[PDB]
Amino acid sequence: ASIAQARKLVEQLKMEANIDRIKVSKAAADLMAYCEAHAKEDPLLTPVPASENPFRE
Amino acid sequence: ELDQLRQEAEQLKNQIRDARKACADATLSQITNNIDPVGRIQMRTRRTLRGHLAKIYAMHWGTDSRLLVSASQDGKLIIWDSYTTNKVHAIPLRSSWVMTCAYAPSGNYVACGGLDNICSIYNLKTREGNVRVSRELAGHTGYLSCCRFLDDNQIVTSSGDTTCALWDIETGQQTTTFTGHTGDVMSLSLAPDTRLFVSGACDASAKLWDVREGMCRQTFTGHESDINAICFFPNGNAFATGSDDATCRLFDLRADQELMTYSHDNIICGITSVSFSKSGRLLLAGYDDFNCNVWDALKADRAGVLAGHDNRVSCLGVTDDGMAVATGSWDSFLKIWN
Amino acid sequence: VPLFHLFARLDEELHGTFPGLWLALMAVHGAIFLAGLVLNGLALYVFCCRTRAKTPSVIYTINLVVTDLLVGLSLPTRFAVYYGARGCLRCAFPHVLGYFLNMHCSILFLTCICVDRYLAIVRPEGSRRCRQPACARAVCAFVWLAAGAVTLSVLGVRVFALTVLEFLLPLLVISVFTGRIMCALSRPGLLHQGRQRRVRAMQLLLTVLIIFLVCFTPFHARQVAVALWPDMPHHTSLVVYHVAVTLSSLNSCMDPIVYCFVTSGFQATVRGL
Amino acid sequence: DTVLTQSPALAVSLGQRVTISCRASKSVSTYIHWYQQRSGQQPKLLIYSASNLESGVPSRFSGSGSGTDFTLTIDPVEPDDIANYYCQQINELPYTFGAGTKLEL
Amino acid sequence: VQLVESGGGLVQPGGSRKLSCSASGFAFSSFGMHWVRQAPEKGLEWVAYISSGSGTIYYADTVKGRFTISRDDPKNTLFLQMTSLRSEDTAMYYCVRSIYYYGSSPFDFWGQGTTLTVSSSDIVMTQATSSVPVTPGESVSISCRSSKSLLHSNGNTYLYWFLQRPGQSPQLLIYRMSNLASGVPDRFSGSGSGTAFTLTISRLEAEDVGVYYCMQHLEYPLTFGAGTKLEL
Amino acid sequence: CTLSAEDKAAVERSKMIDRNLREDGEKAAREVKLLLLGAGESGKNTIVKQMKTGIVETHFTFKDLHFKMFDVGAQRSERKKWIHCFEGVTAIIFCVALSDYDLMNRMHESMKLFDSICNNKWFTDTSIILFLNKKDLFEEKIKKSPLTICYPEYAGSNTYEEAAAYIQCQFEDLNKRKDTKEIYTHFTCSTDTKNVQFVFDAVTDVIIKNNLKDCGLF
Amino acid sequence: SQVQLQQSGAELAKPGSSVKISCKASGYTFTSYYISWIKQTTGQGLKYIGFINPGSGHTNYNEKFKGKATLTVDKSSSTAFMQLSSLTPDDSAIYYCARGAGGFLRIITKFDYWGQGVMVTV
Repeated sequence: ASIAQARKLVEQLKMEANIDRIKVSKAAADLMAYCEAHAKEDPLLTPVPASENPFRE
Repeated sequence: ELDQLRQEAEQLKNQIRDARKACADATLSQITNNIDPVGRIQMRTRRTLRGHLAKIYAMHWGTDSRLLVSASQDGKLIIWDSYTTNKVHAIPLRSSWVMTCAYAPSGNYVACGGLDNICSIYNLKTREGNVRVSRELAGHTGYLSCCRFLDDNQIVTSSGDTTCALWDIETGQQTTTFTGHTGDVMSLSLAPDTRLFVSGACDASAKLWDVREGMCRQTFTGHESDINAICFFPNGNAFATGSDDATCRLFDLRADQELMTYSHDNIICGITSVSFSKSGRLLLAGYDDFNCNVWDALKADRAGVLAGHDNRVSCLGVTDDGMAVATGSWDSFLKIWN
Repeated sequence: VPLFHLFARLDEELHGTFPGLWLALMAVHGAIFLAGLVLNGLALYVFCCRTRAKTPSVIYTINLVVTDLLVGLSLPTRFAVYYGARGCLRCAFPHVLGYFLNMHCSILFLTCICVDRYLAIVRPEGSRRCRQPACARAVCAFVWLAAGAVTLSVLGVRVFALTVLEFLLPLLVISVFTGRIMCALSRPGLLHQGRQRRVRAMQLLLTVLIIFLVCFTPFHARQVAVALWPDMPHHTSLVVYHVAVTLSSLNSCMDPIVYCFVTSGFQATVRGL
Repeated sequence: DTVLTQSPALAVSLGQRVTISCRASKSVSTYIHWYQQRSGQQPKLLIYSASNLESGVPSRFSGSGSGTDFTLTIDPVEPDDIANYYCQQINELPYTFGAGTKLEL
Repeated sequence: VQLVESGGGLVQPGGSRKLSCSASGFAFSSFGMHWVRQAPEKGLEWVAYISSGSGTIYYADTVKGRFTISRDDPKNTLFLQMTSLRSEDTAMYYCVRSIYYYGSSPFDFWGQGTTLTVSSSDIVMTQATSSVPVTPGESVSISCRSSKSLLHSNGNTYLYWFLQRPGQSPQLLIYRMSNLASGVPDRFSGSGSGTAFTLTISRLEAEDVGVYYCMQHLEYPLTFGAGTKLEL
Repeated sequence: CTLSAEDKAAVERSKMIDRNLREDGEKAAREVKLLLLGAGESGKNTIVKQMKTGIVETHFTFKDLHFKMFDVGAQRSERKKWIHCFEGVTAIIFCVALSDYDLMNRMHESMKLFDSICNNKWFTDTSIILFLNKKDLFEEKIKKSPLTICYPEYAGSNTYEEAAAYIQCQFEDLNKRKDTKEIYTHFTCSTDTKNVQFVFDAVTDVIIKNNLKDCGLF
Repeated sequence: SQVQLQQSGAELAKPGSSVKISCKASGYTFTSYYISWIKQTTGQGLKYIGFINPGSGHTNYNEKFKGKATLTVDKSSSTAFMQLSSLTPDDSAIYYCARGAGGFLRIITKFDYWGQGVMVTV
C-alpha cells in the first residue's frame, strides 16, 4: 500500500542524517564577513548621489 | 513492518535534531549585537509604471537591470523599460490566469505560467518583429507557482502538485522531476552559481535540491504555516523564507538550521514576497497588509516601510546591480522604490 | 439698480415690519447651521478618507457636499455682516454671492448626478463618457465655471432668464431622466428576487425630485411672480422671499441625508465606526 | 398703529418729586424712549429704552414701567426742567409720539 | 521577411508617379517605414519616413512639398506619391523597415528598389577615404567624421554603418556605435568618440567588397555619408 | 524636449501600445465572468454540455452579453492558494446533485464545500447562482427511499414538493452574509431551455445591483 | 469733532409747489447710522416721517406720508435730501432729521441727536 513511500522516506532521512555540518558561529562569522565586505557598494544601503542614480523621476 | 519503518524515521529525525542542537553553539543575535544598526531607511517612489487593468501577480528584472516584465490577470505580459516609463512589448497571453513570470538571463526569452498548468516561453528577439510563443511546456498536474530560467535552454518550474521540474526547452520534455514535498510548492529561487536551488512549499518546509544530480539535498523546517516566498542570499550559503504567519526566517546551508526569525507583534498578515539587497544586509518583504517592510539580515529591527500601495504587495524585485527595488501589488500599478 | 442691491435691501426690510419673524428666521438659520455643519463634515469624513473607491458618483457627491459646506458656512455670514457691519452693501458681496452655491452650482450638481445615474443604470450611451474620474473632474469644472457665467449675469447693474435657464431647464432634464430610470427599473422580465433594492431605488429617486420641488421651487416661482404679475403688495413680496430662502437652504441639511446617509453601502461605515 | 396717550399739564412746586405717565395702545415691553423739549429750543434726549441714561446726564430724572403703561419720575424740579416731555414707541415701525405734558409753578 | 517595390520606369518631368512597397513575412503594422533614394553614380540620400500607425511623418527638405507618403496596414503596402518631378529625381528608391524600441536595431532590412528615370542646418557626415585597395587577410579601418557630437544624454551615440554590395540592396552592419546587427559575422566592429568614428574589420574576404555608408540618427536622418569603396 | 529621435519614436510606440491595451480592456470589460464551482463532478459537465490539464474556460453569448465560464474543478490542489484569483467575478455558479442525498454522504460533502465558499473572505459580495441538479432522478428515488437517511431532523412528508423545498431552504441557510449576498436557486431540468435564460436573468439583476451600489441608490 | 447734524435755513413755501430739505452729518461714520426724518407741528405733537440707510439705501416711510415725501442720500458730502411735492397749507411745519443706531433685537434703537429744525410755512 505505502511501504514504498515509507522506505524512500527513511532512506532520504538517513541520507539527510549523514551530511557534514559546520558550527553556527563560523557560519554567522562568514555571513557577517560577506555582508561587511560588500557593504561599500550598495545603492540600497548607502544612498549614492542623484547624479549617478539613473532614476530621476 | 510499517511500524519498524516509522520507528526508524523517528530515530533519524531525533538524531538530526540532536545534531542540529549540538551544532547550535552561538545564536546570530549574540554575534551581531556588537555591530552598529543600519538605521532608518526612507525610500522614494522614483517611478510608477501604470497601464495594467488587473492585479499584478509577479515580476522579474532583466540582467541589465533596466527592463522588467510584469504579469496580471488581464492576460498581458508587459515588458517595461524602467529608466523611462514607456513599454517595450505587450504580449497577449492565451490564458489570462497567470501567477508567475521570469526574464531569461540572456534577455532573449520571457516565461509565464499559472492556472493553465503550462509554462509558456515567448521569444522576444525575432525577425518578424512580434513576440511569438517559442514553446509551451506541459506535464504539470497542478498550477504553476514560480518558474525561473536556468539559461536559454533549461528552465526550472515549481507546480502545485508538490513537484518541481527542470525542463529542456527545445525538446520540451521534463529533464528532471524533483519530488518529495508533502504540499504545494509556492516559490522558487536558484543559487548565484545556478547549480543548487531551494523550493518552499505549503507543508511549512523548504528543500535544497541539486539541479544536476536530481535529488533533494537538504530539508529545512521551522515554520508554522505555508511558505509563500523564498530567496537566496547573494552568498549562496543562505536564504530567507517568508511565510503565512508574518515570519521571515533566515536559514543557512552549512548549518542545516535556522539563523534568525524576523517576527514583529504589530503584523498579523502573511508574506507574499521576499528579496535581498545586493550585499545582503537588507531584506525587503512584501507583506499582505498593503505595504512592504525592509528588515535587517544580521539584526532584526526594521529599517523602513514602503507604504503607498492600495492593495497587498504581490511581488518584489531587486535589480542585479542593486540600484533600486520594485514592488508590484494587486492594484494595477508597479512602483520602483529607491 | 442691481439685483443684489435689492437683496441687501430686502434682508433688513422685514426688520421693523416683522421683527419677531426676523428673530424666528434667525433661530431657523442657526438651527440649519447646527444641523448642516456637523452633518456635512461627517459626510465628508466618511466619504473622502473612509472610502477607497473612485467612480463618478462618489466624486460628484464630494463636490456637491463641499458646495453644501460653503453655502452652509456663508449662511450665518450675511446675518453677521448685517448685524455687525450695517451698511456696506456692494462692500458685502459674498453675503449675496452665497447664491453661487444655492440656486446655482447645486442645481447643476444634482442634474449631473441624475444623468450619471441614468448613464450608469440603463447605459444608453455605450462608453458612458468613457467612465473614469477624469470626465467627472471635467464636468465638475464645467459647472463650476458655468455657474459663474450666470451669477455674473442677471444681477448685473434678466430676472426671468435665471428662472427659465437655471431652474426650468435643469428640472426638465432631471424629471425626464428620473422618469426614464423608473421605466428601466420596472421592465417586465426582471427577477422577482431583487425587488427590494430595485424599489428602494425607485423611492430614493422620486424622493430627491420631491425635495427639488420643495426646496428650490418657491424662490424661483416668486422671482417670476413679481416682475410678471406686479399686483401683489410689498408685505407679501417680503415675507415670501424671506421664507423661501430657508426652504432653499433647507436643501443643505437634506442633501447628505438623501445622498450620503441612506446609502446602505456606505452607511455601515458610520454605524460600524 | 399704537396711539400713545400722555398725561396733561400738571402743576408742580419747587423741591418736590413729580411723576408723569404715558400710556400705549398695545404692548411695548420696554421699547419706549423719553424726550424733553425746552421752550423754543431743539428737543433733546433724556431716556433711552425707558430705563437707562446716557452721556453723563444727571440722575434726577428716570423712566420706569414695563409692558404698556410707562412713567417717568423727576426729583426735584429745576428752573430749566420746565419742558414738554414725550414718549416714542419703537416696537412697531410707524413710531408715534405722546400727547405732551407741561410743568408749571 | 521580404520587401519588394513596384512602379518606377521612365517618366516625363513635371508629371506624377506612385511607388508601392509590398512587405511579406513580418508584422508590417508595428514597423516604421523609410524611403531612401540613391543616384546612379552617387550615394544614398534620405527621402521620407512614416512612423507606425502614421502618428508622425517626416520628409527631406529637397522633396518637402511635392512628395507624399502613406501606409496601408490591412493591405500591408507602402505608397509614395511623387508629383512635379525634376531632373534630380532620377534614382533607385530603396524601401526600408525600421522599428524603434529599447535595444532595437533600426534599418535592419532594405528593400530591392525600382529605378525611376526622367528626361531633361543638417549634420553633414564626411568620409575621408573613397577607394582603399586592401587584399583579403589584412585589417581594414574605415573612418567617418560628422559635424557635431552624436553622443546624447541617454548615453548612446546614434550612428549606423551600412554595406552595399555591387548589384543588390544594402545591409545593416553596425547599429548605434558597435552593437552588432544580427546575421553579420563577428569580424566587424565599431568605435570612436564624439564626432570621430571608426569601423574595424579584423579579417576581410572576397565577398566583403562594396561601399560603406555612415548615418546619423541624433536628429532625423536627413544626412548620410559619401561612401568609401573597398576594392581588390 | 531633450529627447532623441529614437526616444520619440519609442514613446510613440508606447502610446500606440497603451491605446491598443485600453481598447482590449474595454472590449474585455463588458463581458460577464462566472466561476462555475461544482462538487465532485455533480452536474458541471452536463451544465456546460447543455449550453451553446487545469482550468477550462467556456465562452458563449446570449442576448448581447458575452459570458466566460471558468470550470476550475479539475485542479485538485490547495484551494486556499488560488481562489483569490477569482475575486471580482460577477457570480458563482454552484452545482449540487439532488440525487446524491442517499449516497460519508456526498450531499453533506456538498454542504461543507458551500460553507467554505459562501462564507469566504474574497467572496463577500459575489452572489451565488445556485443550481439544483436533476430532479427526475430525485423524483424517482424519493418514492421508496426517505429523506430521513440524509436528514435526521425533518418533520415533513415524503412528497418532493416540500422535500426539495427543504433542501433549497437549508442550502440558503448556510449564508452568513445575507445583507450582501443573494443566493439564486434554480431547479434544472435536462430538456429545459431556461437554464441559460435563468443565468442571464440572474446576471442582469446582479449587474443592476452592482450598478445601484456604485450610484448610491442601494 | 463732536457729532452734529447741520440743517438748511428757513424757507418760504407756497401752495402747489415743492420744497427740498438737506441734512449734513459730522463727527461719525455716516454709513453706520440711519438718518430719520420727523415732522413737528404747532397744533398737534410730532409725526414721524420716515428713515433711510445712507449706505444700503433702504428707505422706509410712514403710511400717511408714503409717496408724498421722497428720500435720497448722497454720500460724497454726507447729505440726506428730503423732497416734498404738492405743498399744502397744513404742511407748514418744522422738519427734523435724527441719527439712529442699528440695534440687535430691533432695526433701530436710539434716536440720539437731532437737528436744529427746518421751519416751512405755506
